[PDB]
Amino acid sequence: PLEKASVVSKLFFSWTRPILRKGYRQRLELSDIYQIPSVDSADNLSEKLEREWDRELASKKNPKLINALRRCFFWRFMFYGIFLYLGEVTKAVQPLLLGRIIASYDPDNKEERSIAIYLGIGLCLLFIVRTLLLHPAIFGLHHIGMQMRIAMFSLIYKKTLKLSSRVLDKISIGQLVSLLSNNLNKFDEGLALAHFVWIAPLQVALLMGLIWELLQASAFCGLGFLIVLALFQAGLGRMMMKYRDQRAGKISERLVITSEMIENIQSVKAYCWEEAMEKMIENLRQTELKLTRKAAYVRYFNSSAFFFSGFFVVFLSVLPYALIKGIILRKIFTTISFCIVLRMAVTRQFPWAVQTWYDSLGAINKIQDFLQKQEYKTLEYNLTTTEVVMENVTAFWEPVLKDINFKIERGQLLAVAGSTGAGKTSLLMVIMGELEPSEGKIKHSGRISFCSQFSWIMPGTIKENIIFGVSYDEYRYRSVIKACQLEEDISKFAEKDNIVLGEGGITLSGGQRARISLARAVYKDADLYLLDSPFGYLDVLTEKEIFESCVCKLMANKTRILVTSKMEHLKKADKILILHEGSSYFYGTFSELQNLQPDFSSKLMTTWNTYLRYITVHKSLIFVLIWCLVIFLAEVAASLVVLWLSTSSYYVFYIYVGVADTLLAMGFFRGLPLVHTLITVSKILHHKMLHSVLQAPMSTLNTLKAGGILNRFSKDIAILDDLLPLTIFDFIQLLLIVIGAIAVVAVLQPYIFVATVPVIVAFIMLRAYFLQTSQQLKQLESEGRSPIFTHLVTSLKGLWTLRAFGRQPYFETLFHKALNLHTANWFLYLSTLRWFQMRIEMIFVIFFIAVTFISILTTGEGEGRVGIILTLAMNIMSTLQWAVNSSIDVDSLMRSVSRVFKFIDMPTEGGQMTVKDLTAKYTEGGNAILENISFSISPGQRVGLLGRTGSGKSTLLSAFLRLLNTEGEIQIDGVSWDSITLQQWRKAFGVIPQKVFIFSGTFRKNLDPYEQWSDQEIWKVADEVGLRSVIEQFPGKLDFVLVDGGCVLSHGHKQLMCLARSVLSKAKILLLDEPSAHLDPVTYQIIRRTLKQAFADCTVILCEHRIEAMLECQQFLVIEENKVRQYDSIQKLLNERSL
Repeated sequence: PLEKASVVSKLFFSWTRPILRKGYRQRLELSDIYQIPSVDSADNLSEKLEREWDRELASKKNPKLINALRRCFFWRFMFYGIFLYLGEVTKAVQPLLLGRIIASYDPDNKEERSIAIYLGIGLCLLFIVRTLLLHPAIFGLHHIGMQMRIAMFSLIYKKTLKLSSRVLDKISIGQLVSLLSNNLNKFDEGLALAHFVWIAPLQVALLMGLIWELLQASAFCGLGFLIVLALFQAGLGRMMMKYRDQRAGKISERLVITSEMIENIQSVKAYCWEEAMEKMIENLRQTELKLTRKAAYVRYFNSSAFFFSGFFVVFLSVLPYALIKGIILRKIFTTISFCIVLRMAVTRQFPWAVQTWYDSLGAINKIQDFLQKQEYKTLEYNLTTTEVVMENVTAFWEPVLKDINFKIERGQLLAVAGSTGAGKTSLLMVIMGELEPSEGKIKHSGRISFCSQFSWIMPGTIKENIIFGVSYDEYRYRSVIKACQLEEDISKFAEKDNIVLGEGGITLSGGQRARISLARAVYKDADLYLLDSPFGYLDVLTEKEIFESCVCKLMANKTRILVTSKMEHLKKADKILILHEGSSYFYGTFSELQNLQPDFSSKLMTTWNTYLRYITVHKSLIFVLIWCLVIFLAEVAASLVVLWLSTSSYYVFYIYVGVADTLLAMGFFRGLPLVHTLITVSKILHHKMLHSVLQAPMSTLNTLKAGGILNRFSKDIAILDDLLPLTIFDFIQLLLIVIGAIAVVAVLQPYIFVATVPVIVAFIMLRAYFLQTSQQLKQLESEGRSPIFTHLVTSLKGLWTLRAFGRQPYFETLFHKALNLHTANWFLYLSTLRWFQMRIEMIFVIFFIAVTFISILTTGEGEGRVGIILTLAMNIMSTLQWAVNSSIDVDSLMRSVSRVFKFIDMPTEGGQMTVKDLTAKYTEGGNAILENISFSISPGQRVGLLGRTGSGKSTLLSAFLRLLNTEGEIQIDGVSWDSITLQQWRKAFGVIPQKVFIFSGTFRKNLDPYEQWSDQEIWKVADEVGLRSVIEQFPGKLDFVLVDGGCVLSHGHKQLMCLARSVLSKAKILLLDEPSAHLDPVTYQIIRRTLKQAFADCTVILCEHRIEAMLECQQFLVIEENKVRQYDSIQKLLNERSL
């Protein structure tokens, strides 16, 4: 339903209370969330910018996108804007009324509590009015952010459909999906921070006047310090990027090893490289960590400077007043409350305004450059005659097809043939009109329909693909479905044919996708049917039956053009045109072809424990936090000791304890290694994680897909290493200052201690009440990201089919639904977040009112006791917001620690041979593929592995090395199964599989990861096995770096490399999996003619599909359902199974 509101509910955000009550109670659902307001809709947001950009494009010479984008949303932006300026100034007006409250308790006059309280109530109201001013004003800017963001993704979606192919030639597919993904986060939220460019100048200009001169340049010298501190932060900020930019080289060099690791785990297990590839990675870490620390240390200086500045910035400006003996107690307090506001504006707030403008404007320019590109103008086909006329049509891809001419009457078929990859598609691109001709004359009319070589199947049911635009006609649908022959495939889905397919179509067969492609092509009515290799992925017999029938049935008098290489159809066709690399043989008929080309014609015929588990896996981290706490307890006591009690020291000593930002704060001497410990924790976690990924069951591992493993191992631990250590220091620093400040206030005035307890419990109660929804809602934001990307990917695949049919309104209308689902979900996040930020200040203001009331009303004897509490209590809130704000970010990051602990917590496991009672399974208690198998192999025999072809030779090959669930008992010439552990057991075997493992390094390292083989014998073995030459045709000797995953080396070389690796291991038994299939006769001879003397007195097991391919194999093994038997020779086997 469409939501509504009242003046109160709109201000306070009441509608959150239902959804928080719902979310805290029951688990939420995507359908449960209510609809968007009628203003926020892609149909609205596109149309408004379309007309603005249209009139903008036609008027000026150089049309600005920023101008058109602003001109639509300029006014309400300012309307929301002014409310921020109205609040931001009142922060600076605030501490005047402080001065009067301090000025009340001085021995001058008999002025009553009235004079305090009548101001104090106004000062208390000033917070309530500012709370009501700001929180709507910030929400409006976020709300405009949606109008800015949603319209742009919808607008560029028009352009991406209407590109030229000349642009599509340039592979900017990653560059586009990168261009989209980055934009949303930076552009939407940051529109609030962009408004402070003109606020801060007026803020500092007002704050200049508030700082009274006192015969000196007090404000200018005070600011002049802090601008150099800002320049120092900018300077540290500059070199911070260099460490990222430099370290970005190593992380990629590390990632490539882990990517190759996760793909080929079975090889690493087979060869048993546990100690080899831990040190290899950890050496790549050991350097990177040392750089990573320096990136953190500068950030620590950057952060700590902000907390330390507060003392220096005031103290440097105050002492100049003493130059003409300026001494006063009241005026030194109010300057703190003036200066911290100045610091907030210039140091932290204003640089974000400079950052976000520069960051946003460049992004607005980036898409504007992409928007103005060459577009595909859809040509007309409304001319008379309805005959496809061409004259001298020729072009370039980047004369590609010269001498092109044919004239088809309505009825006749055109047969196209030639060499593959010689413009055979490119002709149909010119006939469609996507790729324009460089010269010639094209004149074809009538409606066009296209059938692609690539299988195009969109997300959804097969029904939507078959119908696709045109209305339902059942009697024609019966002939179409009968023609294309899907009813058999439908009847398999006995209930109904509404299987929800996605991108590509992994479930249905490559033929069935082509049948759907043909069905979609032949369903629609059109005057020209372009068939670009429909019958590609289909078996000849079933292909011929459909092909020969449909050609007769469909073509009653329909104009068709087919790109093919099937002779019978060429003979049955009306006219033929055979091409040869942009040079035609002839024009006409097969009858002419038999005369003109006789040779060619004749040739074809959050968990609370994870905090404890994270914090208690490192000793030094326990000591440093205790050392932080003991000093925190030590200093906060010293404050009480001081506050228990020329005179330029005594009266000026108040400021240091008064500015809690410097007093209650850590630094270089006693809070530096807190980060250092956190950096070591990630290294310790990584070390164990990587070790726990290896040493695990293959059944448990292989069930988890690789993309999840690689991504969680690469992306998350980097965030855990980089971002997580700062937010902890921020959280601790911001906690300590608040808990320290609230204590020392409560020590002096004891009745505040009663007022704290309802406030402290409310924070913990309300935050825990708030989180339950937020995380659950943000879960739907992450999931609801994918529908847009998955739709935008698929739409790019079937571009020509979309253009040819002309179904762009359908895709555009469907695309809006993907936006609306995301906006409906995302918009609710700001509304809940606003309510939390609304209430959190209302929890504070009642505490502040209570502290102010009780302090003013009760009998305060001293003059400082009034000022200190008021000065601390006034300026604290800014930190209190950051403290509660940070914990949510810390908790959200710390959510991803558990998933690493899931990876840590997973479990850890003569040439004669005799197998007995072997039973193996894929998953634990799964399908028994091998069942009670028992057989023997004699010592020093070449064995032929045979059985049920297609049942699976790899599954049996996995059972030897033990890469699945296994049961039974196997021995190698009386050697036991249980005795040698599964790591050391594999030392006996030697596999030469289809895949071969390739390091990103040296041939010295490839042959010997343990580095315990001498070069003499490596070279002597390399001579025997036959690597001598190819090793010697490279730079160095064995030191050549194998870049790009072994591009230079062919298969045969990888076979020799894998062979040499085995020969150096003195393996007894060897397993050969398809040598002759991938390799070529010369390589097969080159391998086999050295392999036999290399393993003359060794056991060999060859597996082949061809029976004659294992003629040399002496022993034979037959495999079958519940039986395995050892045959002595060909005469035993060949006659028994066959005859």
